[PDB]
Amino acid sequence: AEYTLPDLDWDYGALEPHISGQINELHHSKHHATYVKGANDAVAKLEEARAKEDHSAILLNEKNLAFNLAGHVNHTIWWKNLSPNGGDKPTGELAAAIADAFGSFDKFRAQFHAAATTVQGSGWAALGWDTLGNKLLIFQVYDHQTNFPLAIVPLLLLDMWEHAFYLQYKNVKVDFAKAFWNVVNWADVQSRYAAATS
Amino acid sequence: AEYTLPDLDWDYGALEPHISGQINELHHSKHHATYVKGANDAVAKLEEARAKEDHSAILLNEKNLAFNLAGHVNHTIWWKNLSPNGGDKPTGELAAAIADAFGSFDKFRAQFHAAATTVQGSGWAALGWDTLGNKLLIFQVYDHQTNFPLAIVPLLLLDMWEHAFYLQYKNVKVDFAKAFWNVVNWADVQSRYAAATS
Amino acid sequence: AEYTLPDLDWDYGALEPHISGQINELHHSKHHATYVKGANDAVAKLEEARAKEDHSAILLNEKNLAFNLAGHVNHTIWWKNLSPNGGDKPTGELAAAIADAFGSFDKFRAQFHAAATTVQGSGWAALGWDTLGNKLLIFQVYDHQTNFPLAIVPLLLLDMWEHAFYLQYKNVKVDFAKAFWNVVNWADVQSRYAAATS
Amino acid sequence: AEYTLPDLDWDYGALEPHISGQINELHHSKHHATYVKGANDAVAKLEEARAKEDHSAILLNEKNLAFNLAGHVNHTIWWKNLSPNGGDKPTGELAAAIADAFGSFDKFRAQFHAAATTVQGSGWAALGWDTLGNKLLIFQVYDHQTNFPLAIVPLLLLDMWEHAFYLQYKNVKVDFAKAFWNVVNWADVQSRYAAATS
Ligand SMILES: [Fe+3]
Ligand SMILES: [Fe+3]
Ligand SMILES: [Fe+3]
Ligand SMILES: [Fe+3]
Repeated sequence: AEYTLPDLDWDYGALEPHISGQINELHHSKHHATYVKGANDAVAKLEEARAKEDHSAILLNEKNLAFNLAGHVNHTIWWKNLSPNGGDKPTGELAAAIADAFGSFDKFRAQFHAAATTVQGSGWAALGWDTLGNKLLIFQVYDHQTNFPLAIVPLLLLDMWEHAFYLQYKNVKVDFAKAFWNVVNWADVQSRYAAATS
Repeated sequence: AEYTLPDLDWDYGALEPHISGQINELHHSKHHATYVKGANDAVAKLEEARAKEDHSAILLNEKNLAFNLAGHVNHTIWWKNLSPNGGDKPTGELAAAIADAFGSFDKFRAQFHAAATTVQGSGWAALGWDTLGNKLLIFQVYDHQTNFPLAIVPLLLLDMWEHAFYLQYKNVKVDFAKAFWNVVNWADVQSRYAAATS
Repeated sequence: AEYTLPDLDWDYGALEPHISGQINELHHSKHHATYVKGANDAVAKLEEARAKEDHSAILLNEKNLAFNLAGHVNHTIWWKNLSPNGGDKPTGELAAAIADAFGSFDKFRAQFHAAATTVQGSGWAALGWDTLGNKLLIFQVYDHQTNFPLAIVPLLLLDMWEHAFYLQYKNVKVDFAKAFWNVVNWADVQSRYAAATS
Repeated sequence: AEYTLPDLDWDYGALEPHISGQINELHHSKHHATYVKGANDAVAKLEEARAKEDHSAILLNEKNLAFNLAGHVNHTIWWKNLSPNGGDKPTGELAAAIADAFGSFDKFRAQFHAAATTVQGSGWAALGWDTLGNKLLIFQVYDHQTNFPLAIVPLLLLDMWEHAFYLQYKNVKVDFAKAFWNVVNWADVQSRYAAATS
């Protein structure tokens, strides 16, 4: 069926003071909803093109599909990766997986922090699992859909688009990237990891 | 372990006359091998950065990782999607899946053909499965890693980079895009689809 | 010599209420300054590479050069295109140039408004002059350096990166794109145009 | 008026054996002509949108305009930068300009060679003049329109898209990048430079 805006598992102001409730409400209710609507529209426009047998706008359609679907995919994961009862460090299989792939938790954190804070434009930092070579890798994503391979399964993501922190941290993106550690939902990341290696 | 260049399941000239053996040997033995080496190098450079605690080149490293890993992922699938005993049309669950998602096999073929022939630069046409909305979608990929969402599982891909057809078809990319139908390995696409919906 | 942060021709709060003084001070003193420093650094890193005869980081260097130099170029023009004693409509040669290239001033405004409000990520709307075909064209620029040809001379630009309006207009980018008309410095655009056609 | 395919100042096979006549004829008569037609079409589609007051396809239109106009601009310069009576080294003001901006002619050549051979996809190496900081810089351009600032004036360009060398050099792009030095038309580069600093 249609793409739908997911409900949050917590109240908008539940992440304060790391992420303000004013940001969570605009981010959720305005930005995310838009990508949901844009993905729904792109799918519909592609159905119409097929019906009318006219693909003169294929480049635009495939671009709208990709951009909005990725916005949609990315924020859906973001809301799940976040929690009021979060923070701390990972435990168990993930904790071992991460120390083995990055050296240590701290070494993973510094690479993820550098990937998140050096984007030249809108982007995200992403922890994903490569099915091909069976490794945990960090990716720096441009906008929502560029700079990563096909078939990677996302585990943890950090939204580095300006709207994610501007009202609260203004231009100091590093402070925002550091506060994030406090609200990560490791239960969720652990779960995704289990699925990905299954 | 390391990324490795896969072996082909057929002789280089087994796809003639649709794809020449001269192209398959350069494509496999030179282009693909390079991406394999580049992915192996990027992984190694990221290990070194972690060791020396220096991420001043993070943007370059994450870009090399993404580009080569995607080149690697993309060609690995390409070789499997191809066969001497191929062509014809899909059968069974896939055949029904495709008619249901695109209208008909022919309607799917025209959209894939338009996506493949309208790239403005290097790119590919890709048939993938969206886990989020549980739909089969076509994506137009730029280079190897741009213009699609995270977590999509690739089913069929058509290499539209110039090196894929230049020696044989020269600038007539449409003739190459049409000959491709003759060598598609539907057994492989079917298999990927089963896995993806499992 | 070195790239330098230009001085404004007006006080930070001189554009209120269309653009808040709080935005002008962060935008100028923090964002722009950064691009100035990044361009200065890239030029220096390229000199070092030449000296040590090592271009293993050429892709990174050319990317840093391009991104920061463009950020620098773009904001430098932005500050000049803005004025407290601005707004209204163009007059003279430009006014005729624009009606001739776009139909009418209003038709130019609607295209520029659509280009500015539909970017999928960070970007700008840009009015430039094509030396090759001697025409005035509108370009939609991605980030600071993508999606336009070489040798185009920029006349008017509208900053659509989130930091340009977020604190004041939040997600309502269209209201920001509409307020801009009130502070455009047509004297400046006219001047650039004369130079470009000279 | 309309964009038009320029005539060459030499016969297609005049650059042998560095660049084959078979490549020059496909490159000129097929690839370039296409960009000319695409630019002419984009300009026309934008006029229609203005007339019908409908900019629902603005993103596509501005992308087609940019891509084809840049293809057009880039190849037009390429044909001029090439000559049968070329090669050797620059002389006079340019020769001094280049040694001053890069160290030496050889140091300029190695950077340009690295920029040309490391593109990850279609691209070009470009020698341009920055009006803002009054410096000669090298840019690595992605496709035809990305990765450089507005207002730069192009002086020398090297086409690194596969179609530029594939038939002759196959995957050995470095040999092609080295043969180019033999056919550069320094008279042309000198001329552009004079204009740019005027
Ligand atoms: Fe966001
Ligand atoms: Fe290929
Ligand atoms: Fe800005
Ligand atoms: Fe070319």
